[PDB]
Amino acid sequence: HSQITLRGNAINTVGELPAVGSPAPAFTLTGGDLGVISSDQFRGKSVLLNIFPSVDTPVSATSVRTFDERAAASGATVLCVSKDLPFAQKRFCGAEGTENVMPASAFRDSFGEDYGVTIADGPMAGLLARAIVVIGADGNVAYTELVPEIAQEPNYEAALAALGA
Amino acid sequence: HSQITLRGNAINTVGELPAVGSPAPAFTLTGGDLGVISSDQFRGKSVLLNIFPSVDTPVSATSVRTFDERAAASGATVLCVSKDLPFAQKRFCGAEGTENVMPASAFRDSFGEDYGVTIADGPMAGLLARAIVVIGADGNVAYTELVPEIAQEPNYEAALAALGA
Repeated sequence: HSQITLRGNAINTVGELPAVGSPAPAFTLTGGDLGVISSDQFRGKSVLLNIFPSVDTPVSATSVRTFDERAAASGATVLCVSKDLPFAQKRFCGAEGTENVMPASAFRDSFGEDYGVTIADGPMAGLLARAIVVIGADGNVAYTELVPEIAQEPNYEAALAALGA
Repeated sequence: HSQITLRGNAINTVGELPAVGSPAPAFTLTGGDLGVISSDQFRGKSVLLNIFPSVDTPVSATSVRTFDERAAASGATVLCVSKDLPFAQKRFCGAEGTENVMPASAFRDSFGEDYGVTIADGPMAGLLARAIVVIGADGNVAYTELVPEIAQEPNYEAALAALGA
């Protein structure tokens, strides 16, 4: 089980991110329209998981906008994964015009425990930590970042080099 | 998993239809000549999946005739998907002169499980529930309908509006 900071104060996740080279855990998430978004849908393609506390937080929202702009440019598949309700993700994407990213919600699924990423303690317990996971066409993890501090933006450049690779 | 009615009576499907905006589950199906239809062959254009119990049931047969009539005018791609053996679909289309739809059998493929439309229980266990999926040119799901009651026809207009790019 891992460790990050929220405003310089130490907090814990419930596990660890999947190891590079190993099989990315299977997932079934909830789409904006309450449909499913299964890992099986991305098999044989690369996908980046942009994992964060909430679209309704500022660094998280910025990451959605930045990945939407950058994906737009390249046809990259980016999944924006959080504990938001589907309705919040959808409302955000619709308010902002952010239409390359696919929002997906972990509100009724095991994603957060499975990816080691649920915050275990402090003010944000139950949300997902800020992390990036690149899953290759192969289904195995190509690259990961656990952002050290929650108020820090993800490393977009390293995540997307991994993804294009 | 999802739930529908058959003549008012609650029935379950094996899973859930994919969220609009997410990658359409890949498939292979069997065409009237016992060849392979693959989801790949449609990439670049919108395709509408008209999914139903059987050509040899009336509402289902009506949906095929109605999509044929409409797709013939616009030249839209409509695939008629069921657990019927290929020979029934082919016979139906030939008896009825419905030459604009493409029939496709899941009788030896995982379509129904993958799209979550296979009925779990009752008299109709193992048949595909009545549903529409429109896959855009990009291969993402553009539109879904799980018809609430099996005895009811699908919403042609809303499906066809999504199919028109």
